[PDB]
Amino acid sequence: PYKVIIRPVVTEKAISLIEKENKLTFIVDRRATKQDIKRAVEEIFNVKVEKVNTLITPRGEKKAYVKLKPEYSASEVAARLGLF
Amino acid sequence: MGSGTATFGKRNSTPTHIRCRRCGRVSYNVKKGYCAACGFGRSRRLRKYRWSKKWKKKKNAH
Amino acid sequence: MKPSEIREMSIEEIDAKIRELRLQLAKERGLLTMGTSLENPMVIRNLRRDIARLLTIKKEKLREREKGKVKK
Amino acid sequence: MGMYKYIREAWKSPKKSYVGELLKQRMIKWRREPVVVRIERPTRLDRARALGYQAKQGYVIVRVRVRKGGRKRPRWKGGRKPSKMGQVKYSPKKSLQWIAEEKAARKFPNLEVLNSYWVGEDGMYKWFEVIMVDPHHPVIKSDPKIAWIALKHHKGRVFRGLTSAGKKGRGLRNKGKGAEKVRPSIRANEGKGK
Amino acid sequence: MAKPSYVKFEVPKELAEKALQAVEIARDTGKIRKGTNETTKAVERGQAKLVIIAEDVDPEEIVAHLPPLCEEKEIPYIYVPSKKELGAAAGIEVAAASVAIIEPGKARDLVEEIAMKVKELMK
RNA sequence: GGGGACCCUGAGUACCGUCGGUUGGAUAUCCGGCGGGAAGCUGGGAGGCAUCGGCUCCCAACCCUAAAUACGUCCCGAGA
RNA sequence: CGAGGCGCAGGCAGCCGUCGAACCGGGGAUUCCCGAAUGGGACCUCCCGCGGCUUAUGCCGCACUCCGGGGUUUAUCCCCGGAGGGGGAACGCGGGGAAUUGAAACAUCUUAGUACCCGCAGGAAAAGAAAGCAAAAGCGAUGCCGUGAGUAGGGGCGACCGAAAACGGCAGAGGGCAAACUGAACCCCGGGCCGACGAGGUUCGGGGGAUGUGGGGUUGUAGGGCCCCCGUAUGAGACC
Repeated sequence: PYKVIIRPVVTEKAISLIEKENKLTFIVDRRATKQDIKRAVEEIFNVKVEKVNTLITPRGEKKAYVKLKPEYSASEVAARLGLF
Repeated sequence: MGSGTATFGKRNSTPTHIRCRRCGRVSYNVKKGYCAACGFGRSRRLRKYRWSKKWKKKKNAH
Repeated sequence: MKPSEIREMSIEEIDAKIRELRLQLAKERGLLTMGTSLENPMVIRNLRRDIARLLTIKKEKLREREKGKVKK
Repeated sequence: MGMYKYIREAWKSPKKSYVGELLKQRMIKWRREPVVVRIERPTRLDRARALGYQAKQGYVIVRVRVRKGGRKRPRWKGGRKPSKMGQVKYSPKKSLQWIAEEKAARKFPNLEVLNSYWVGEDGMYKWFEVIMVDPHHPVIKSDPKIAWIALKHHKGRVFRGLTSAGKKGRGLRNKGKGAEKVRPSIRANEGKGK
Repeated sequence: MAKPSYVKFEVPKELAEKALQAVEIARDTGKIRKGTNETTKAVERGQAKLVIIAEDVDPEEIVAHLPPLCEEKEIPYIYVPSKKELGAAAGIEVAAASVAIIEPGKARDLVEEIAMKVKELMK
């Protein structure tokens, strides 16, 4: 009922989270909570979220590190959005 | 206190004054819980005076 | 985008089209941050306005409907 | 003739006419009682009606206890010229009757002072009963004999003074001689009037 | 019993029931005045045979005058502990501090008795 | 409209006495405080000392009041 | 209004608009957090007790303090209704209240009820229909302006201080209680009928109300009560 996801960031750091760690990075709502980030992801990419870690940046935005279950890989999601 | 001002001054380090929840100026003294500028914490009212201070910014704004 | 096309939709269809619009907005902004290769300021500006429109049209309808019943 | 006049006149001398036993009996109860007490019902009804009293919903009477004697002036932060130095003979411009209306009005702020009267006094205190009515309830609004207070304008009347004690205190009681400097307002002449 | 100042004497409970019972017969048959002031006129006018007086009344002032006023007027008066009962006896929904029976009817023998009983209780 | 008691007709008030505040207010301002304290229109107050008489006026102690009069936030018009 | 726009802001790029934009008016949607900030505290964040609802997350409604009415072990403990607070450009009204200075010193006096401080209201306030005025003659609310008059008057009778009545004007408006005499005839809330679903009138369940709702009446008394005689609710507005 609210905008959840601001956008993907893609960087050299993003490739390290995606490849080794199986985790995806998002810029998300600046008033977030974990409970919400996990379920929202779960529905939208159609995936299983193991875990969410959050940090609110000194850029006035909040960055969310969402860990996927190693069945739903970071790489397949990553390709769809922020790459063609 | 008098001279030897350099030798003295290691406090200020500690802060007692901020951007205020109510006004936004630099005076919400964390220790008292009082804003010097606005008067928040102290009063339901905004600080305003005949001299003034508060008024002057407002007129200036107009 | 015209307000009319939006009104012809049902309330259920409006929800599903919002999710789709926002996800498209999310996807473009990721493309922009990566570095623009699309060069349309359009997509983000129009989607932002489009998203507003579906939601306003929608809230207003439910409000109308609810009032209709009460009278009748 | 009739019942009201007898009571009112009997209260006039509170020393005679069986008032004295009552005055003494109630006064122990009252010295005990807190400085502000809400009462559902009136005391000198006879006196209250003449001021304006009705018993419809939202009309209260309240006893305010106020100290005897004048003011006692604040201590100095500077120096003073010999006339201004004095502190022990200082007496207020506002009446003690007036001071009670305002006390009552601070305590209940959504209710407004119609009028007030004196319920008697001891060596340390005076009691005044203040008649308030609420100026927000439809109940008052409909009736046109008390509808005046209801208007938005009328709140805050007690401080400005428009009540009997407020008017008497202001020195608007004549329109002739001695009313040559209080016209039409005290501060229409900058504070001259009293 | 309770209520002082103008209450000189205690009316027993049995007297009070008889008085309250005469008051109900009195409204139906005869005439009655309900309320402090009417009772006041009724005594001044000379219309009233018996005035009845509630004990709990607060402030006392409303009430205070009626026993010595009544003494001059030759009207006998008798005391009721509760007001609500008195208003009720009078035939009304609310209480009354004072009521006056202005000329009874079929009560006349009872009221004359109540009147003698009170003088016999205390002059 | 006139016929009898005319309707009773506002209390700590009016007024007096003691201390201030204030005012131009003088003995003759107004307001408070402290003490005392009326009258039932068969009455009361007022006309710049007190009191008594005449004379003339007017009803305090309950309440409200448009409009004409203040301002410059705002708009417009104006400039030895 | 209507044929370009995309604020200040002339760029690059792209976009939108006759299913009529930008723009202008009126109305409506969304309107974070803090703030009188009201559930509690805070360094603009955080926690929490109920109740509604979706399977859950999600989401919706609530508990500071008066008044008005209930609920009940009447624990004064909780529920429904209405309100308060704070702000505001100056002005206004009511309270608290200086000194430098002047008097070539200075204490009374002066500054001055000024500066400054508290309470509070509105779009104007206040005052306001005489317990007035007092050229004794003549007037019939009150502001305000001119004037009276730098007059009377006050004051180390020094310095200074300082009206009003009246006049000419302006704008104009008069009304309500308490009581006498009546005494529940009454008011508030909800529902219906009758009526253009309105005004009004009627009825039905509660609450307020004799410590008196309501009717009468108000400078001056009209006999106020009770009478009479004649027009006599005849007659005719005036108001919504």
